[PDB]
Amino acid sequence: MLIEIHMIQNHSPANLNRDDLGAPKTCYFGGVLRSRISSQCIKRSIRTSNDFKALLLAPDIALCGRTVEAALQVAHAISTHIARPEIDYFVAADDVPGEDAGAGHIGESMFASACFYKYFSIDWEQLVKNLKGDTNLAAHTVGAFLLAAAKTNPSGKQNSFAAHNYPDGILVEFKNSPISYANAFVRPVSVVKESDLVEQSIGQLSNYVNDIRLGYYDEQSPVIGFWFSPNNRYPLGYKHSKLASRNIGNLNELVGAVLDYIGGFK
Amino acid sequence: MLIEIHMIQNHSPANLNRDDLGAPKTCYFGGVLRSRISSQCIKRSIRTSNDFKALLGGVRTRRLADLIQQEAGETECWKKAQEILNKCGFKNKDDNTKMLVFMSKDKIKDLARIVLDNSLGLTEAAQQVANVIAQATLAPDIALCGRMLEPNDKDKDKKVKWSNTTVEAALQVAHAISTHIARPEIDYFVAADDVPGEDAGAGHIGESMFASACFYKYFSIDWEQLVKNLKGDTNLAAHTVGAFLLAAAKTNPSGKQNSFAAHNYPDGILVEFKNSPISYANAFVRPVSVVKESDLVEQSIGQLSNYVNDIRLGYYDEQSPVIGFWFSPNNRYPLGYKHSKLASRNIGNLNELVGAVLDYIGGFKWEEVQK
Amino acid sequence: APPNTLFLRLEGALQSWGSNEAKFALRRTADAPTKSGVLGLLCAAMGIGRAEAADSWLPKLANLRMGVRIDRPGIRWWDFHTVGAGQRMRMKTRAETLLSRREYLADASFLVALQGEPELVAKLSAALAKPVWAIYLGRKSCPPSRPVCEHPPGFYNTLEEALSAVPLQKRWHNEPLPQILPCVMDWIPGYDGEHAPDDAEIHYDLPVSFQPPRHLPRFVIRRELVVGEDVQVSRETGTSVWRPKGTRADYNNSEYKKVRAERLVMDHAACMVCKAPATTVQHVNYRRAGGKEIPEDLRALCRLCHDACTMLEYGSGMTTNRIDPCDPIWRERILAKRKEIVEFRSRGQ
Amino acid sequence: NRGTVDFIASLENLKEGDLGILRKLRGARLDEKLPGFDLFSALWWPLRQKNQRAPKREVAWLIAKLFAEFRFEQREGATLPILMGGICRKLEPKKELPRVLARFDQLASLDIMQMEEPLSVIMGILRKHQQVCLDWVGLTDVLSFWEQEPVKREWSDSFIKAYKI
Amino acid sequence: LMSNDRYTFADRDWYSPLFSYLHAEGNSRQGKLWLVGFASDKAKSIDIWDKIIELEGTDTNDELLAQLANRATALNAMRKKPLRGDFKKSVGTPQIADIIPHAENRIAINAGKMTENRGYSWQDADTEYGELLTKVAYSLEPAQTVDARLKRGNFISRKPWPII
Ligand SMILES: [Zn+2]
Repeated sequence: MLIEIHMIQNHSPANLNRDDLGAPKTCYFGGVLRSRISSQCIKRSIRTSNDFKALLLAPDIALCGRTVEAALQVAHAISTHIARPEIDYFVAADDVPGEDAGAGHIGESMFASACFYKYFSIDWEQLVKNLKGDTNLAAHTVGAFLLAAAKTNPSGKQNSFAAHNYPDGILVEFKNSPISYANAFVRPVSVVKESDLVEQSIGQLSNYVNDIRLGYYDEQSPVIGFWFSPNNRYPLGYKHSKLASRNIGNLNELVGAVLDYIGGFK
Repeated sequence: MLIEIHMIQNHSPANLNRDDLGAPKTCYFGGVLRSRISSQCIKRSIRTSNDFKALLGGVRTRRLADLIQQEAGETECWKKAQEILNKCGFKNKDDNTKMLVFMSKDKIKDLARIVLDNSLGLTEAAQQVANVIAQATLAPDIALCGRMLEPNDKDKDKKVKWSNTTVEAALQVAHAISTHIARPEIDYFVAADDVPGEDAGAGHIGESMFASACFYKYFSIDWEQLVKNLKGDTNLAAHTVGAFLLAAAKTNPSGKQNSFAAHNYPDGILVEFKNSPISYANAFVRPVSVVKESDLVEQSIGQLSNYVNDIRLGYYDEQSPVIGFWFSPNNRYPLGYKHSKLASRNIGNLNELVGAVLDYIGGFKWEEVQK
Repeated sequence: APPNTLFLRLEGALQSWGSNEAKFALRRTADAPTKSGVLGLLCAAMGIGRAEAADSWLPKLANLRMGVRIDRPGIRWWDFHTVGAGQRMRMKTRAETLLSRREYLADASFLVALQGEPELVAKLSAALAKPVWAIYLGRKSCPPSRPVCEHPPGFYNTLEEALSAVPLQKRWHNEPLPQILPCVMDWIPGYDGEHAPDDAEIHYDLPVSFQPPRHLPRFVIRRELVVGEDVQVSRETGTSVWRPKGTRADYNNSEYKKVRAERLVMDHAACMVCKAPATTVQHVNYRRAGGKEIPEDLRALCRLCHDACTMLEYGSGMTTNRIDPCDPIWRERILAKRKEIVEFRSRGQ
Repeated sequence: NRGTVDFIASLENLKEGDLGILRKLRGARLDEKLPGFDLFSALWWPLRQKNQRAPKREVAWLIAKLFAEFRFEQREGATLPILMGGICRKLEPKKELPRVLARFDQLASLDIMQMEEPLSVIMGILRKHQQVCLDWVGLTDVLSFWEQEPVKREWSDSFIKAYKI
Repeated sequence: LMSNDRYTFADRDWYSPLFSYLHAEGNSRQGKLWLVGFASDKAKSIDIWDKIIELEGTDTNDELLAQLANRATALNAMRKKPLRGDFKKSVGTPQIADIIPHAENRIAINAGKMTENRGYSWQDADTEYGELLTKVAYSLEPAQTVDARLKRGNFISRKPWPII
């Protein structure tokens, strides 16, 4: 069996990932241009976090990489809407007066705000064979990664923009065949006065999950999923024949529920 | 330990920050256009304020030879100082080098001492000069903002290899986004001639741009990195924190303020002590509209309180409780008329807020640390 | 007629089937799924390791005949990629940064037909129903967005009819479709035409091992298909862009016509504000209207108080919530509206 | 869109007394000056009962107030961007055109609740050049679906097409 | 692999040596050009690639051949053009550099016709950027006003200019 985490996270205007020219990294989807965060950036920011390291054959070598093959799988963070890069015109100042009101430096930097969709995958069999039959430590490191990935962000240009946002929707599912839900945002999300950017993204995710539940995923095997938003801020498919098996309003409760499903450990 | 300050501030019609074309700076947040104030503008306006004057111990200049001459008095050493500055990989373009140099103002006397005497040779003195600029980091503004300096390599003296000349920032400042939609406005101005003539025309005709908005400001201070930046000076670090709070609360950017004079105070300050930084900028993903039953600032504060409640209830951890203070002048604006529980202490005086912040930080008193 | 071929749907947001000409820090890609790549995907789905693949599995599966039809060509997108930034790198060690530039395919979809032994296809499909390991599209940062085990196996004769069998699935209704779909298929000798035509080109994706990776060339030809004649355009599933529910409105409805009667009974046929005999009922808390009507949030009202409350709601804001009597607030404004209605409304209308 | 047609026709059928009543209520709410509330309720309520569709209340109120202030003969084929482009083409191309174009482009940024004065300046510029017609039905239909991106796209494209020729 | 101030990454450097080789006894009219390309900088190997080109003959002039042989600096002028008043110390529009390799590769399918100039041309190849530049303009100018549409219209016109 396989565990899959889908994540919706809006960010304040910043530049969390750059390239050789300073522009935010982008990609192409749905016929339009979307903002992107490269997968290795997310994996590095998760791995080298001090709070993560102070929390938990080594558990990081078992989960991540160094034939030791990692059970972790981080996909590129596509955006659920058309990218909107912007230029900020900065001017440096001199504290010493001169013959004119010169600057000292003149230039332009780039920034962009986006609502990213993140996909994660953990192979339970590879994880338990990596630690030679141990299960409690496997559940412990799964929970540690869940808290870390829920409470971390890249450090790119964070001394000037400080985009320390938090996720607004998490969906943890158990199934065999790996399918991601990037096809939900093939149509880019366009805002309306009666909703938010996060609300419409979560609703479109719910619509895609409903459509695929009515389709391929027959009664061969049930699919167990858990949906989390802080203090039940956003519902994924209100009623809708219980598209999500649970609705959670605290990170600890979701971590405990996933742990109790995977092994019943606490 | 991190000290994070979230502020709500409604401004009068003004143009406190603008781009190359004169228009006020805007950004796209949540799919909606909001007004913006750049973080470097706020940082400079706090740094060069009157309430921070006792802590300004660093200069970011391009003309260092001019300072060398002005601190050496009357003995002519300006060409010599320019030459030694060129030898350590700085270049020279008509009395101003090609790069800005960040260095504490206390060390100009040492540079004058090395440049005055002819007892030492040239090139070795250049190396010595480097050893003064790589160690001139004991300033509050350098400690807060942070410095990085990479000199040239095509005109170095090959014996002037540099030490580590970087300082990690101890203060993170965000871009002040607006809580509602952007409403840019054009002011059509004319400029008349004091002397009558034949026609009725005026001297000049133009248009300026201005906008009024409610801004959400976010600041974060790392206490451990701050006291490491000043080498264990906890007293001076607390003095910097208190003076920074006073200056940030009581100062506005000086952009077009002789024509607009938007000297507006904040209507709400929330100061939290945490271990990991959290931004409440997602409180206004949905823009704030106006209802007749309330006003813009009260609605913004209510939205902020609702999102703070959501964040606290959805990310509660018994291992790290969070202690926060809410400040409004004479308790004019509480944290929403629905909870009365997200504010551990309600403060109506700014000085009492600063004193409580300092007492939580280290148990010091304000008047002890002001000197 | 047992099935003899297996179909693979390879479609994801990002894809990268690397080419032979990389050999360096310029990680390139091919325009179509290579044979060695899909073979490695199959071996990963069957739980066979790299060392175990080179003995029997790859020689067994190298006898199949493979053809790839292009559904969406995609766009080649590059990515600046640094390694060892702020950390040392292997070989002793060095404090240095490694620069590289990777290439991916974005918004692309391919159909792979792999004709072979019926037992091989059956076992392969059974393994692909529940893969042993996570299967990605070339690189580990490229998970598929559609199920690989989607199209059923079958029995056909040529690769062209096999690629004709599966319909082309359409995205959103406005989206146009490619008119000529290129197919890239393995050259078949037939033991009579022993020499390939001059248009046949060599690709270098016939694998032997994976840990000391070894490849051999193969002759590959490229033909085309016409959509509609060869592949029928499939219809999109029932879906839409998510819009917030705008509710409904219906009073003629008998259930509401009886809910209002229950309300007028329960508040004893009297107004809440002026305590006059009731006329209608105001529908506070407009959420759950039409099908989930609970006779609790409704509040009975007379004509003047209802008109005053509608005047207050039409002015100011208006959302899913309403203005609720029995609130100590809004009483003064309701009384002022009552005064204005009494002293200003003309019945001649 | 028959409900919008009935709304506009009923607006043209109005006498001068209630037209003055609406004229006195420019820039105001709906909760004060009861004759305005009664007149608007008489105008708008029968549309919902017969016709399943009906224009939005805020859009209808704005259209009624704008019609009261800026009485124009309703004529098919006289949309606001086309007339604005025709006016803009016969302008000085250096100073007046950027100003008037900025005043026009301000409109496609707000919501319905704040379009009154930015529309009233446009109707004032129209009345300055002595217009005698305006497509109230098309303007109402466009204002109804003002949150759809192709609506604004066609608005701007029609303006540019009328400007260029 | 860096796309510095004087270089913009576009891959497939086949366009460079088809001037010197096609000017001194390297012509046999019909044939297929094998064109091994190995690139290194000092004692550091960078890349190796190959490309066959089908040619039949049709001797042409030298102005178009020289312009095609200098395509590397024509693309770098396209990317490095901003909309503001800073001098050459600037990066221009970086989002164009992301779509440049795909358009270059799509043009590169007809290298023989480009070199022989019998069915392909520089102005013929400018249409390949036209569809790609439409999608970039929707992101750089995302407003729905008339002015933003005008800047989007002027942005699609950015075609590379041959100059040597
Ligand atoms: Zn009553």
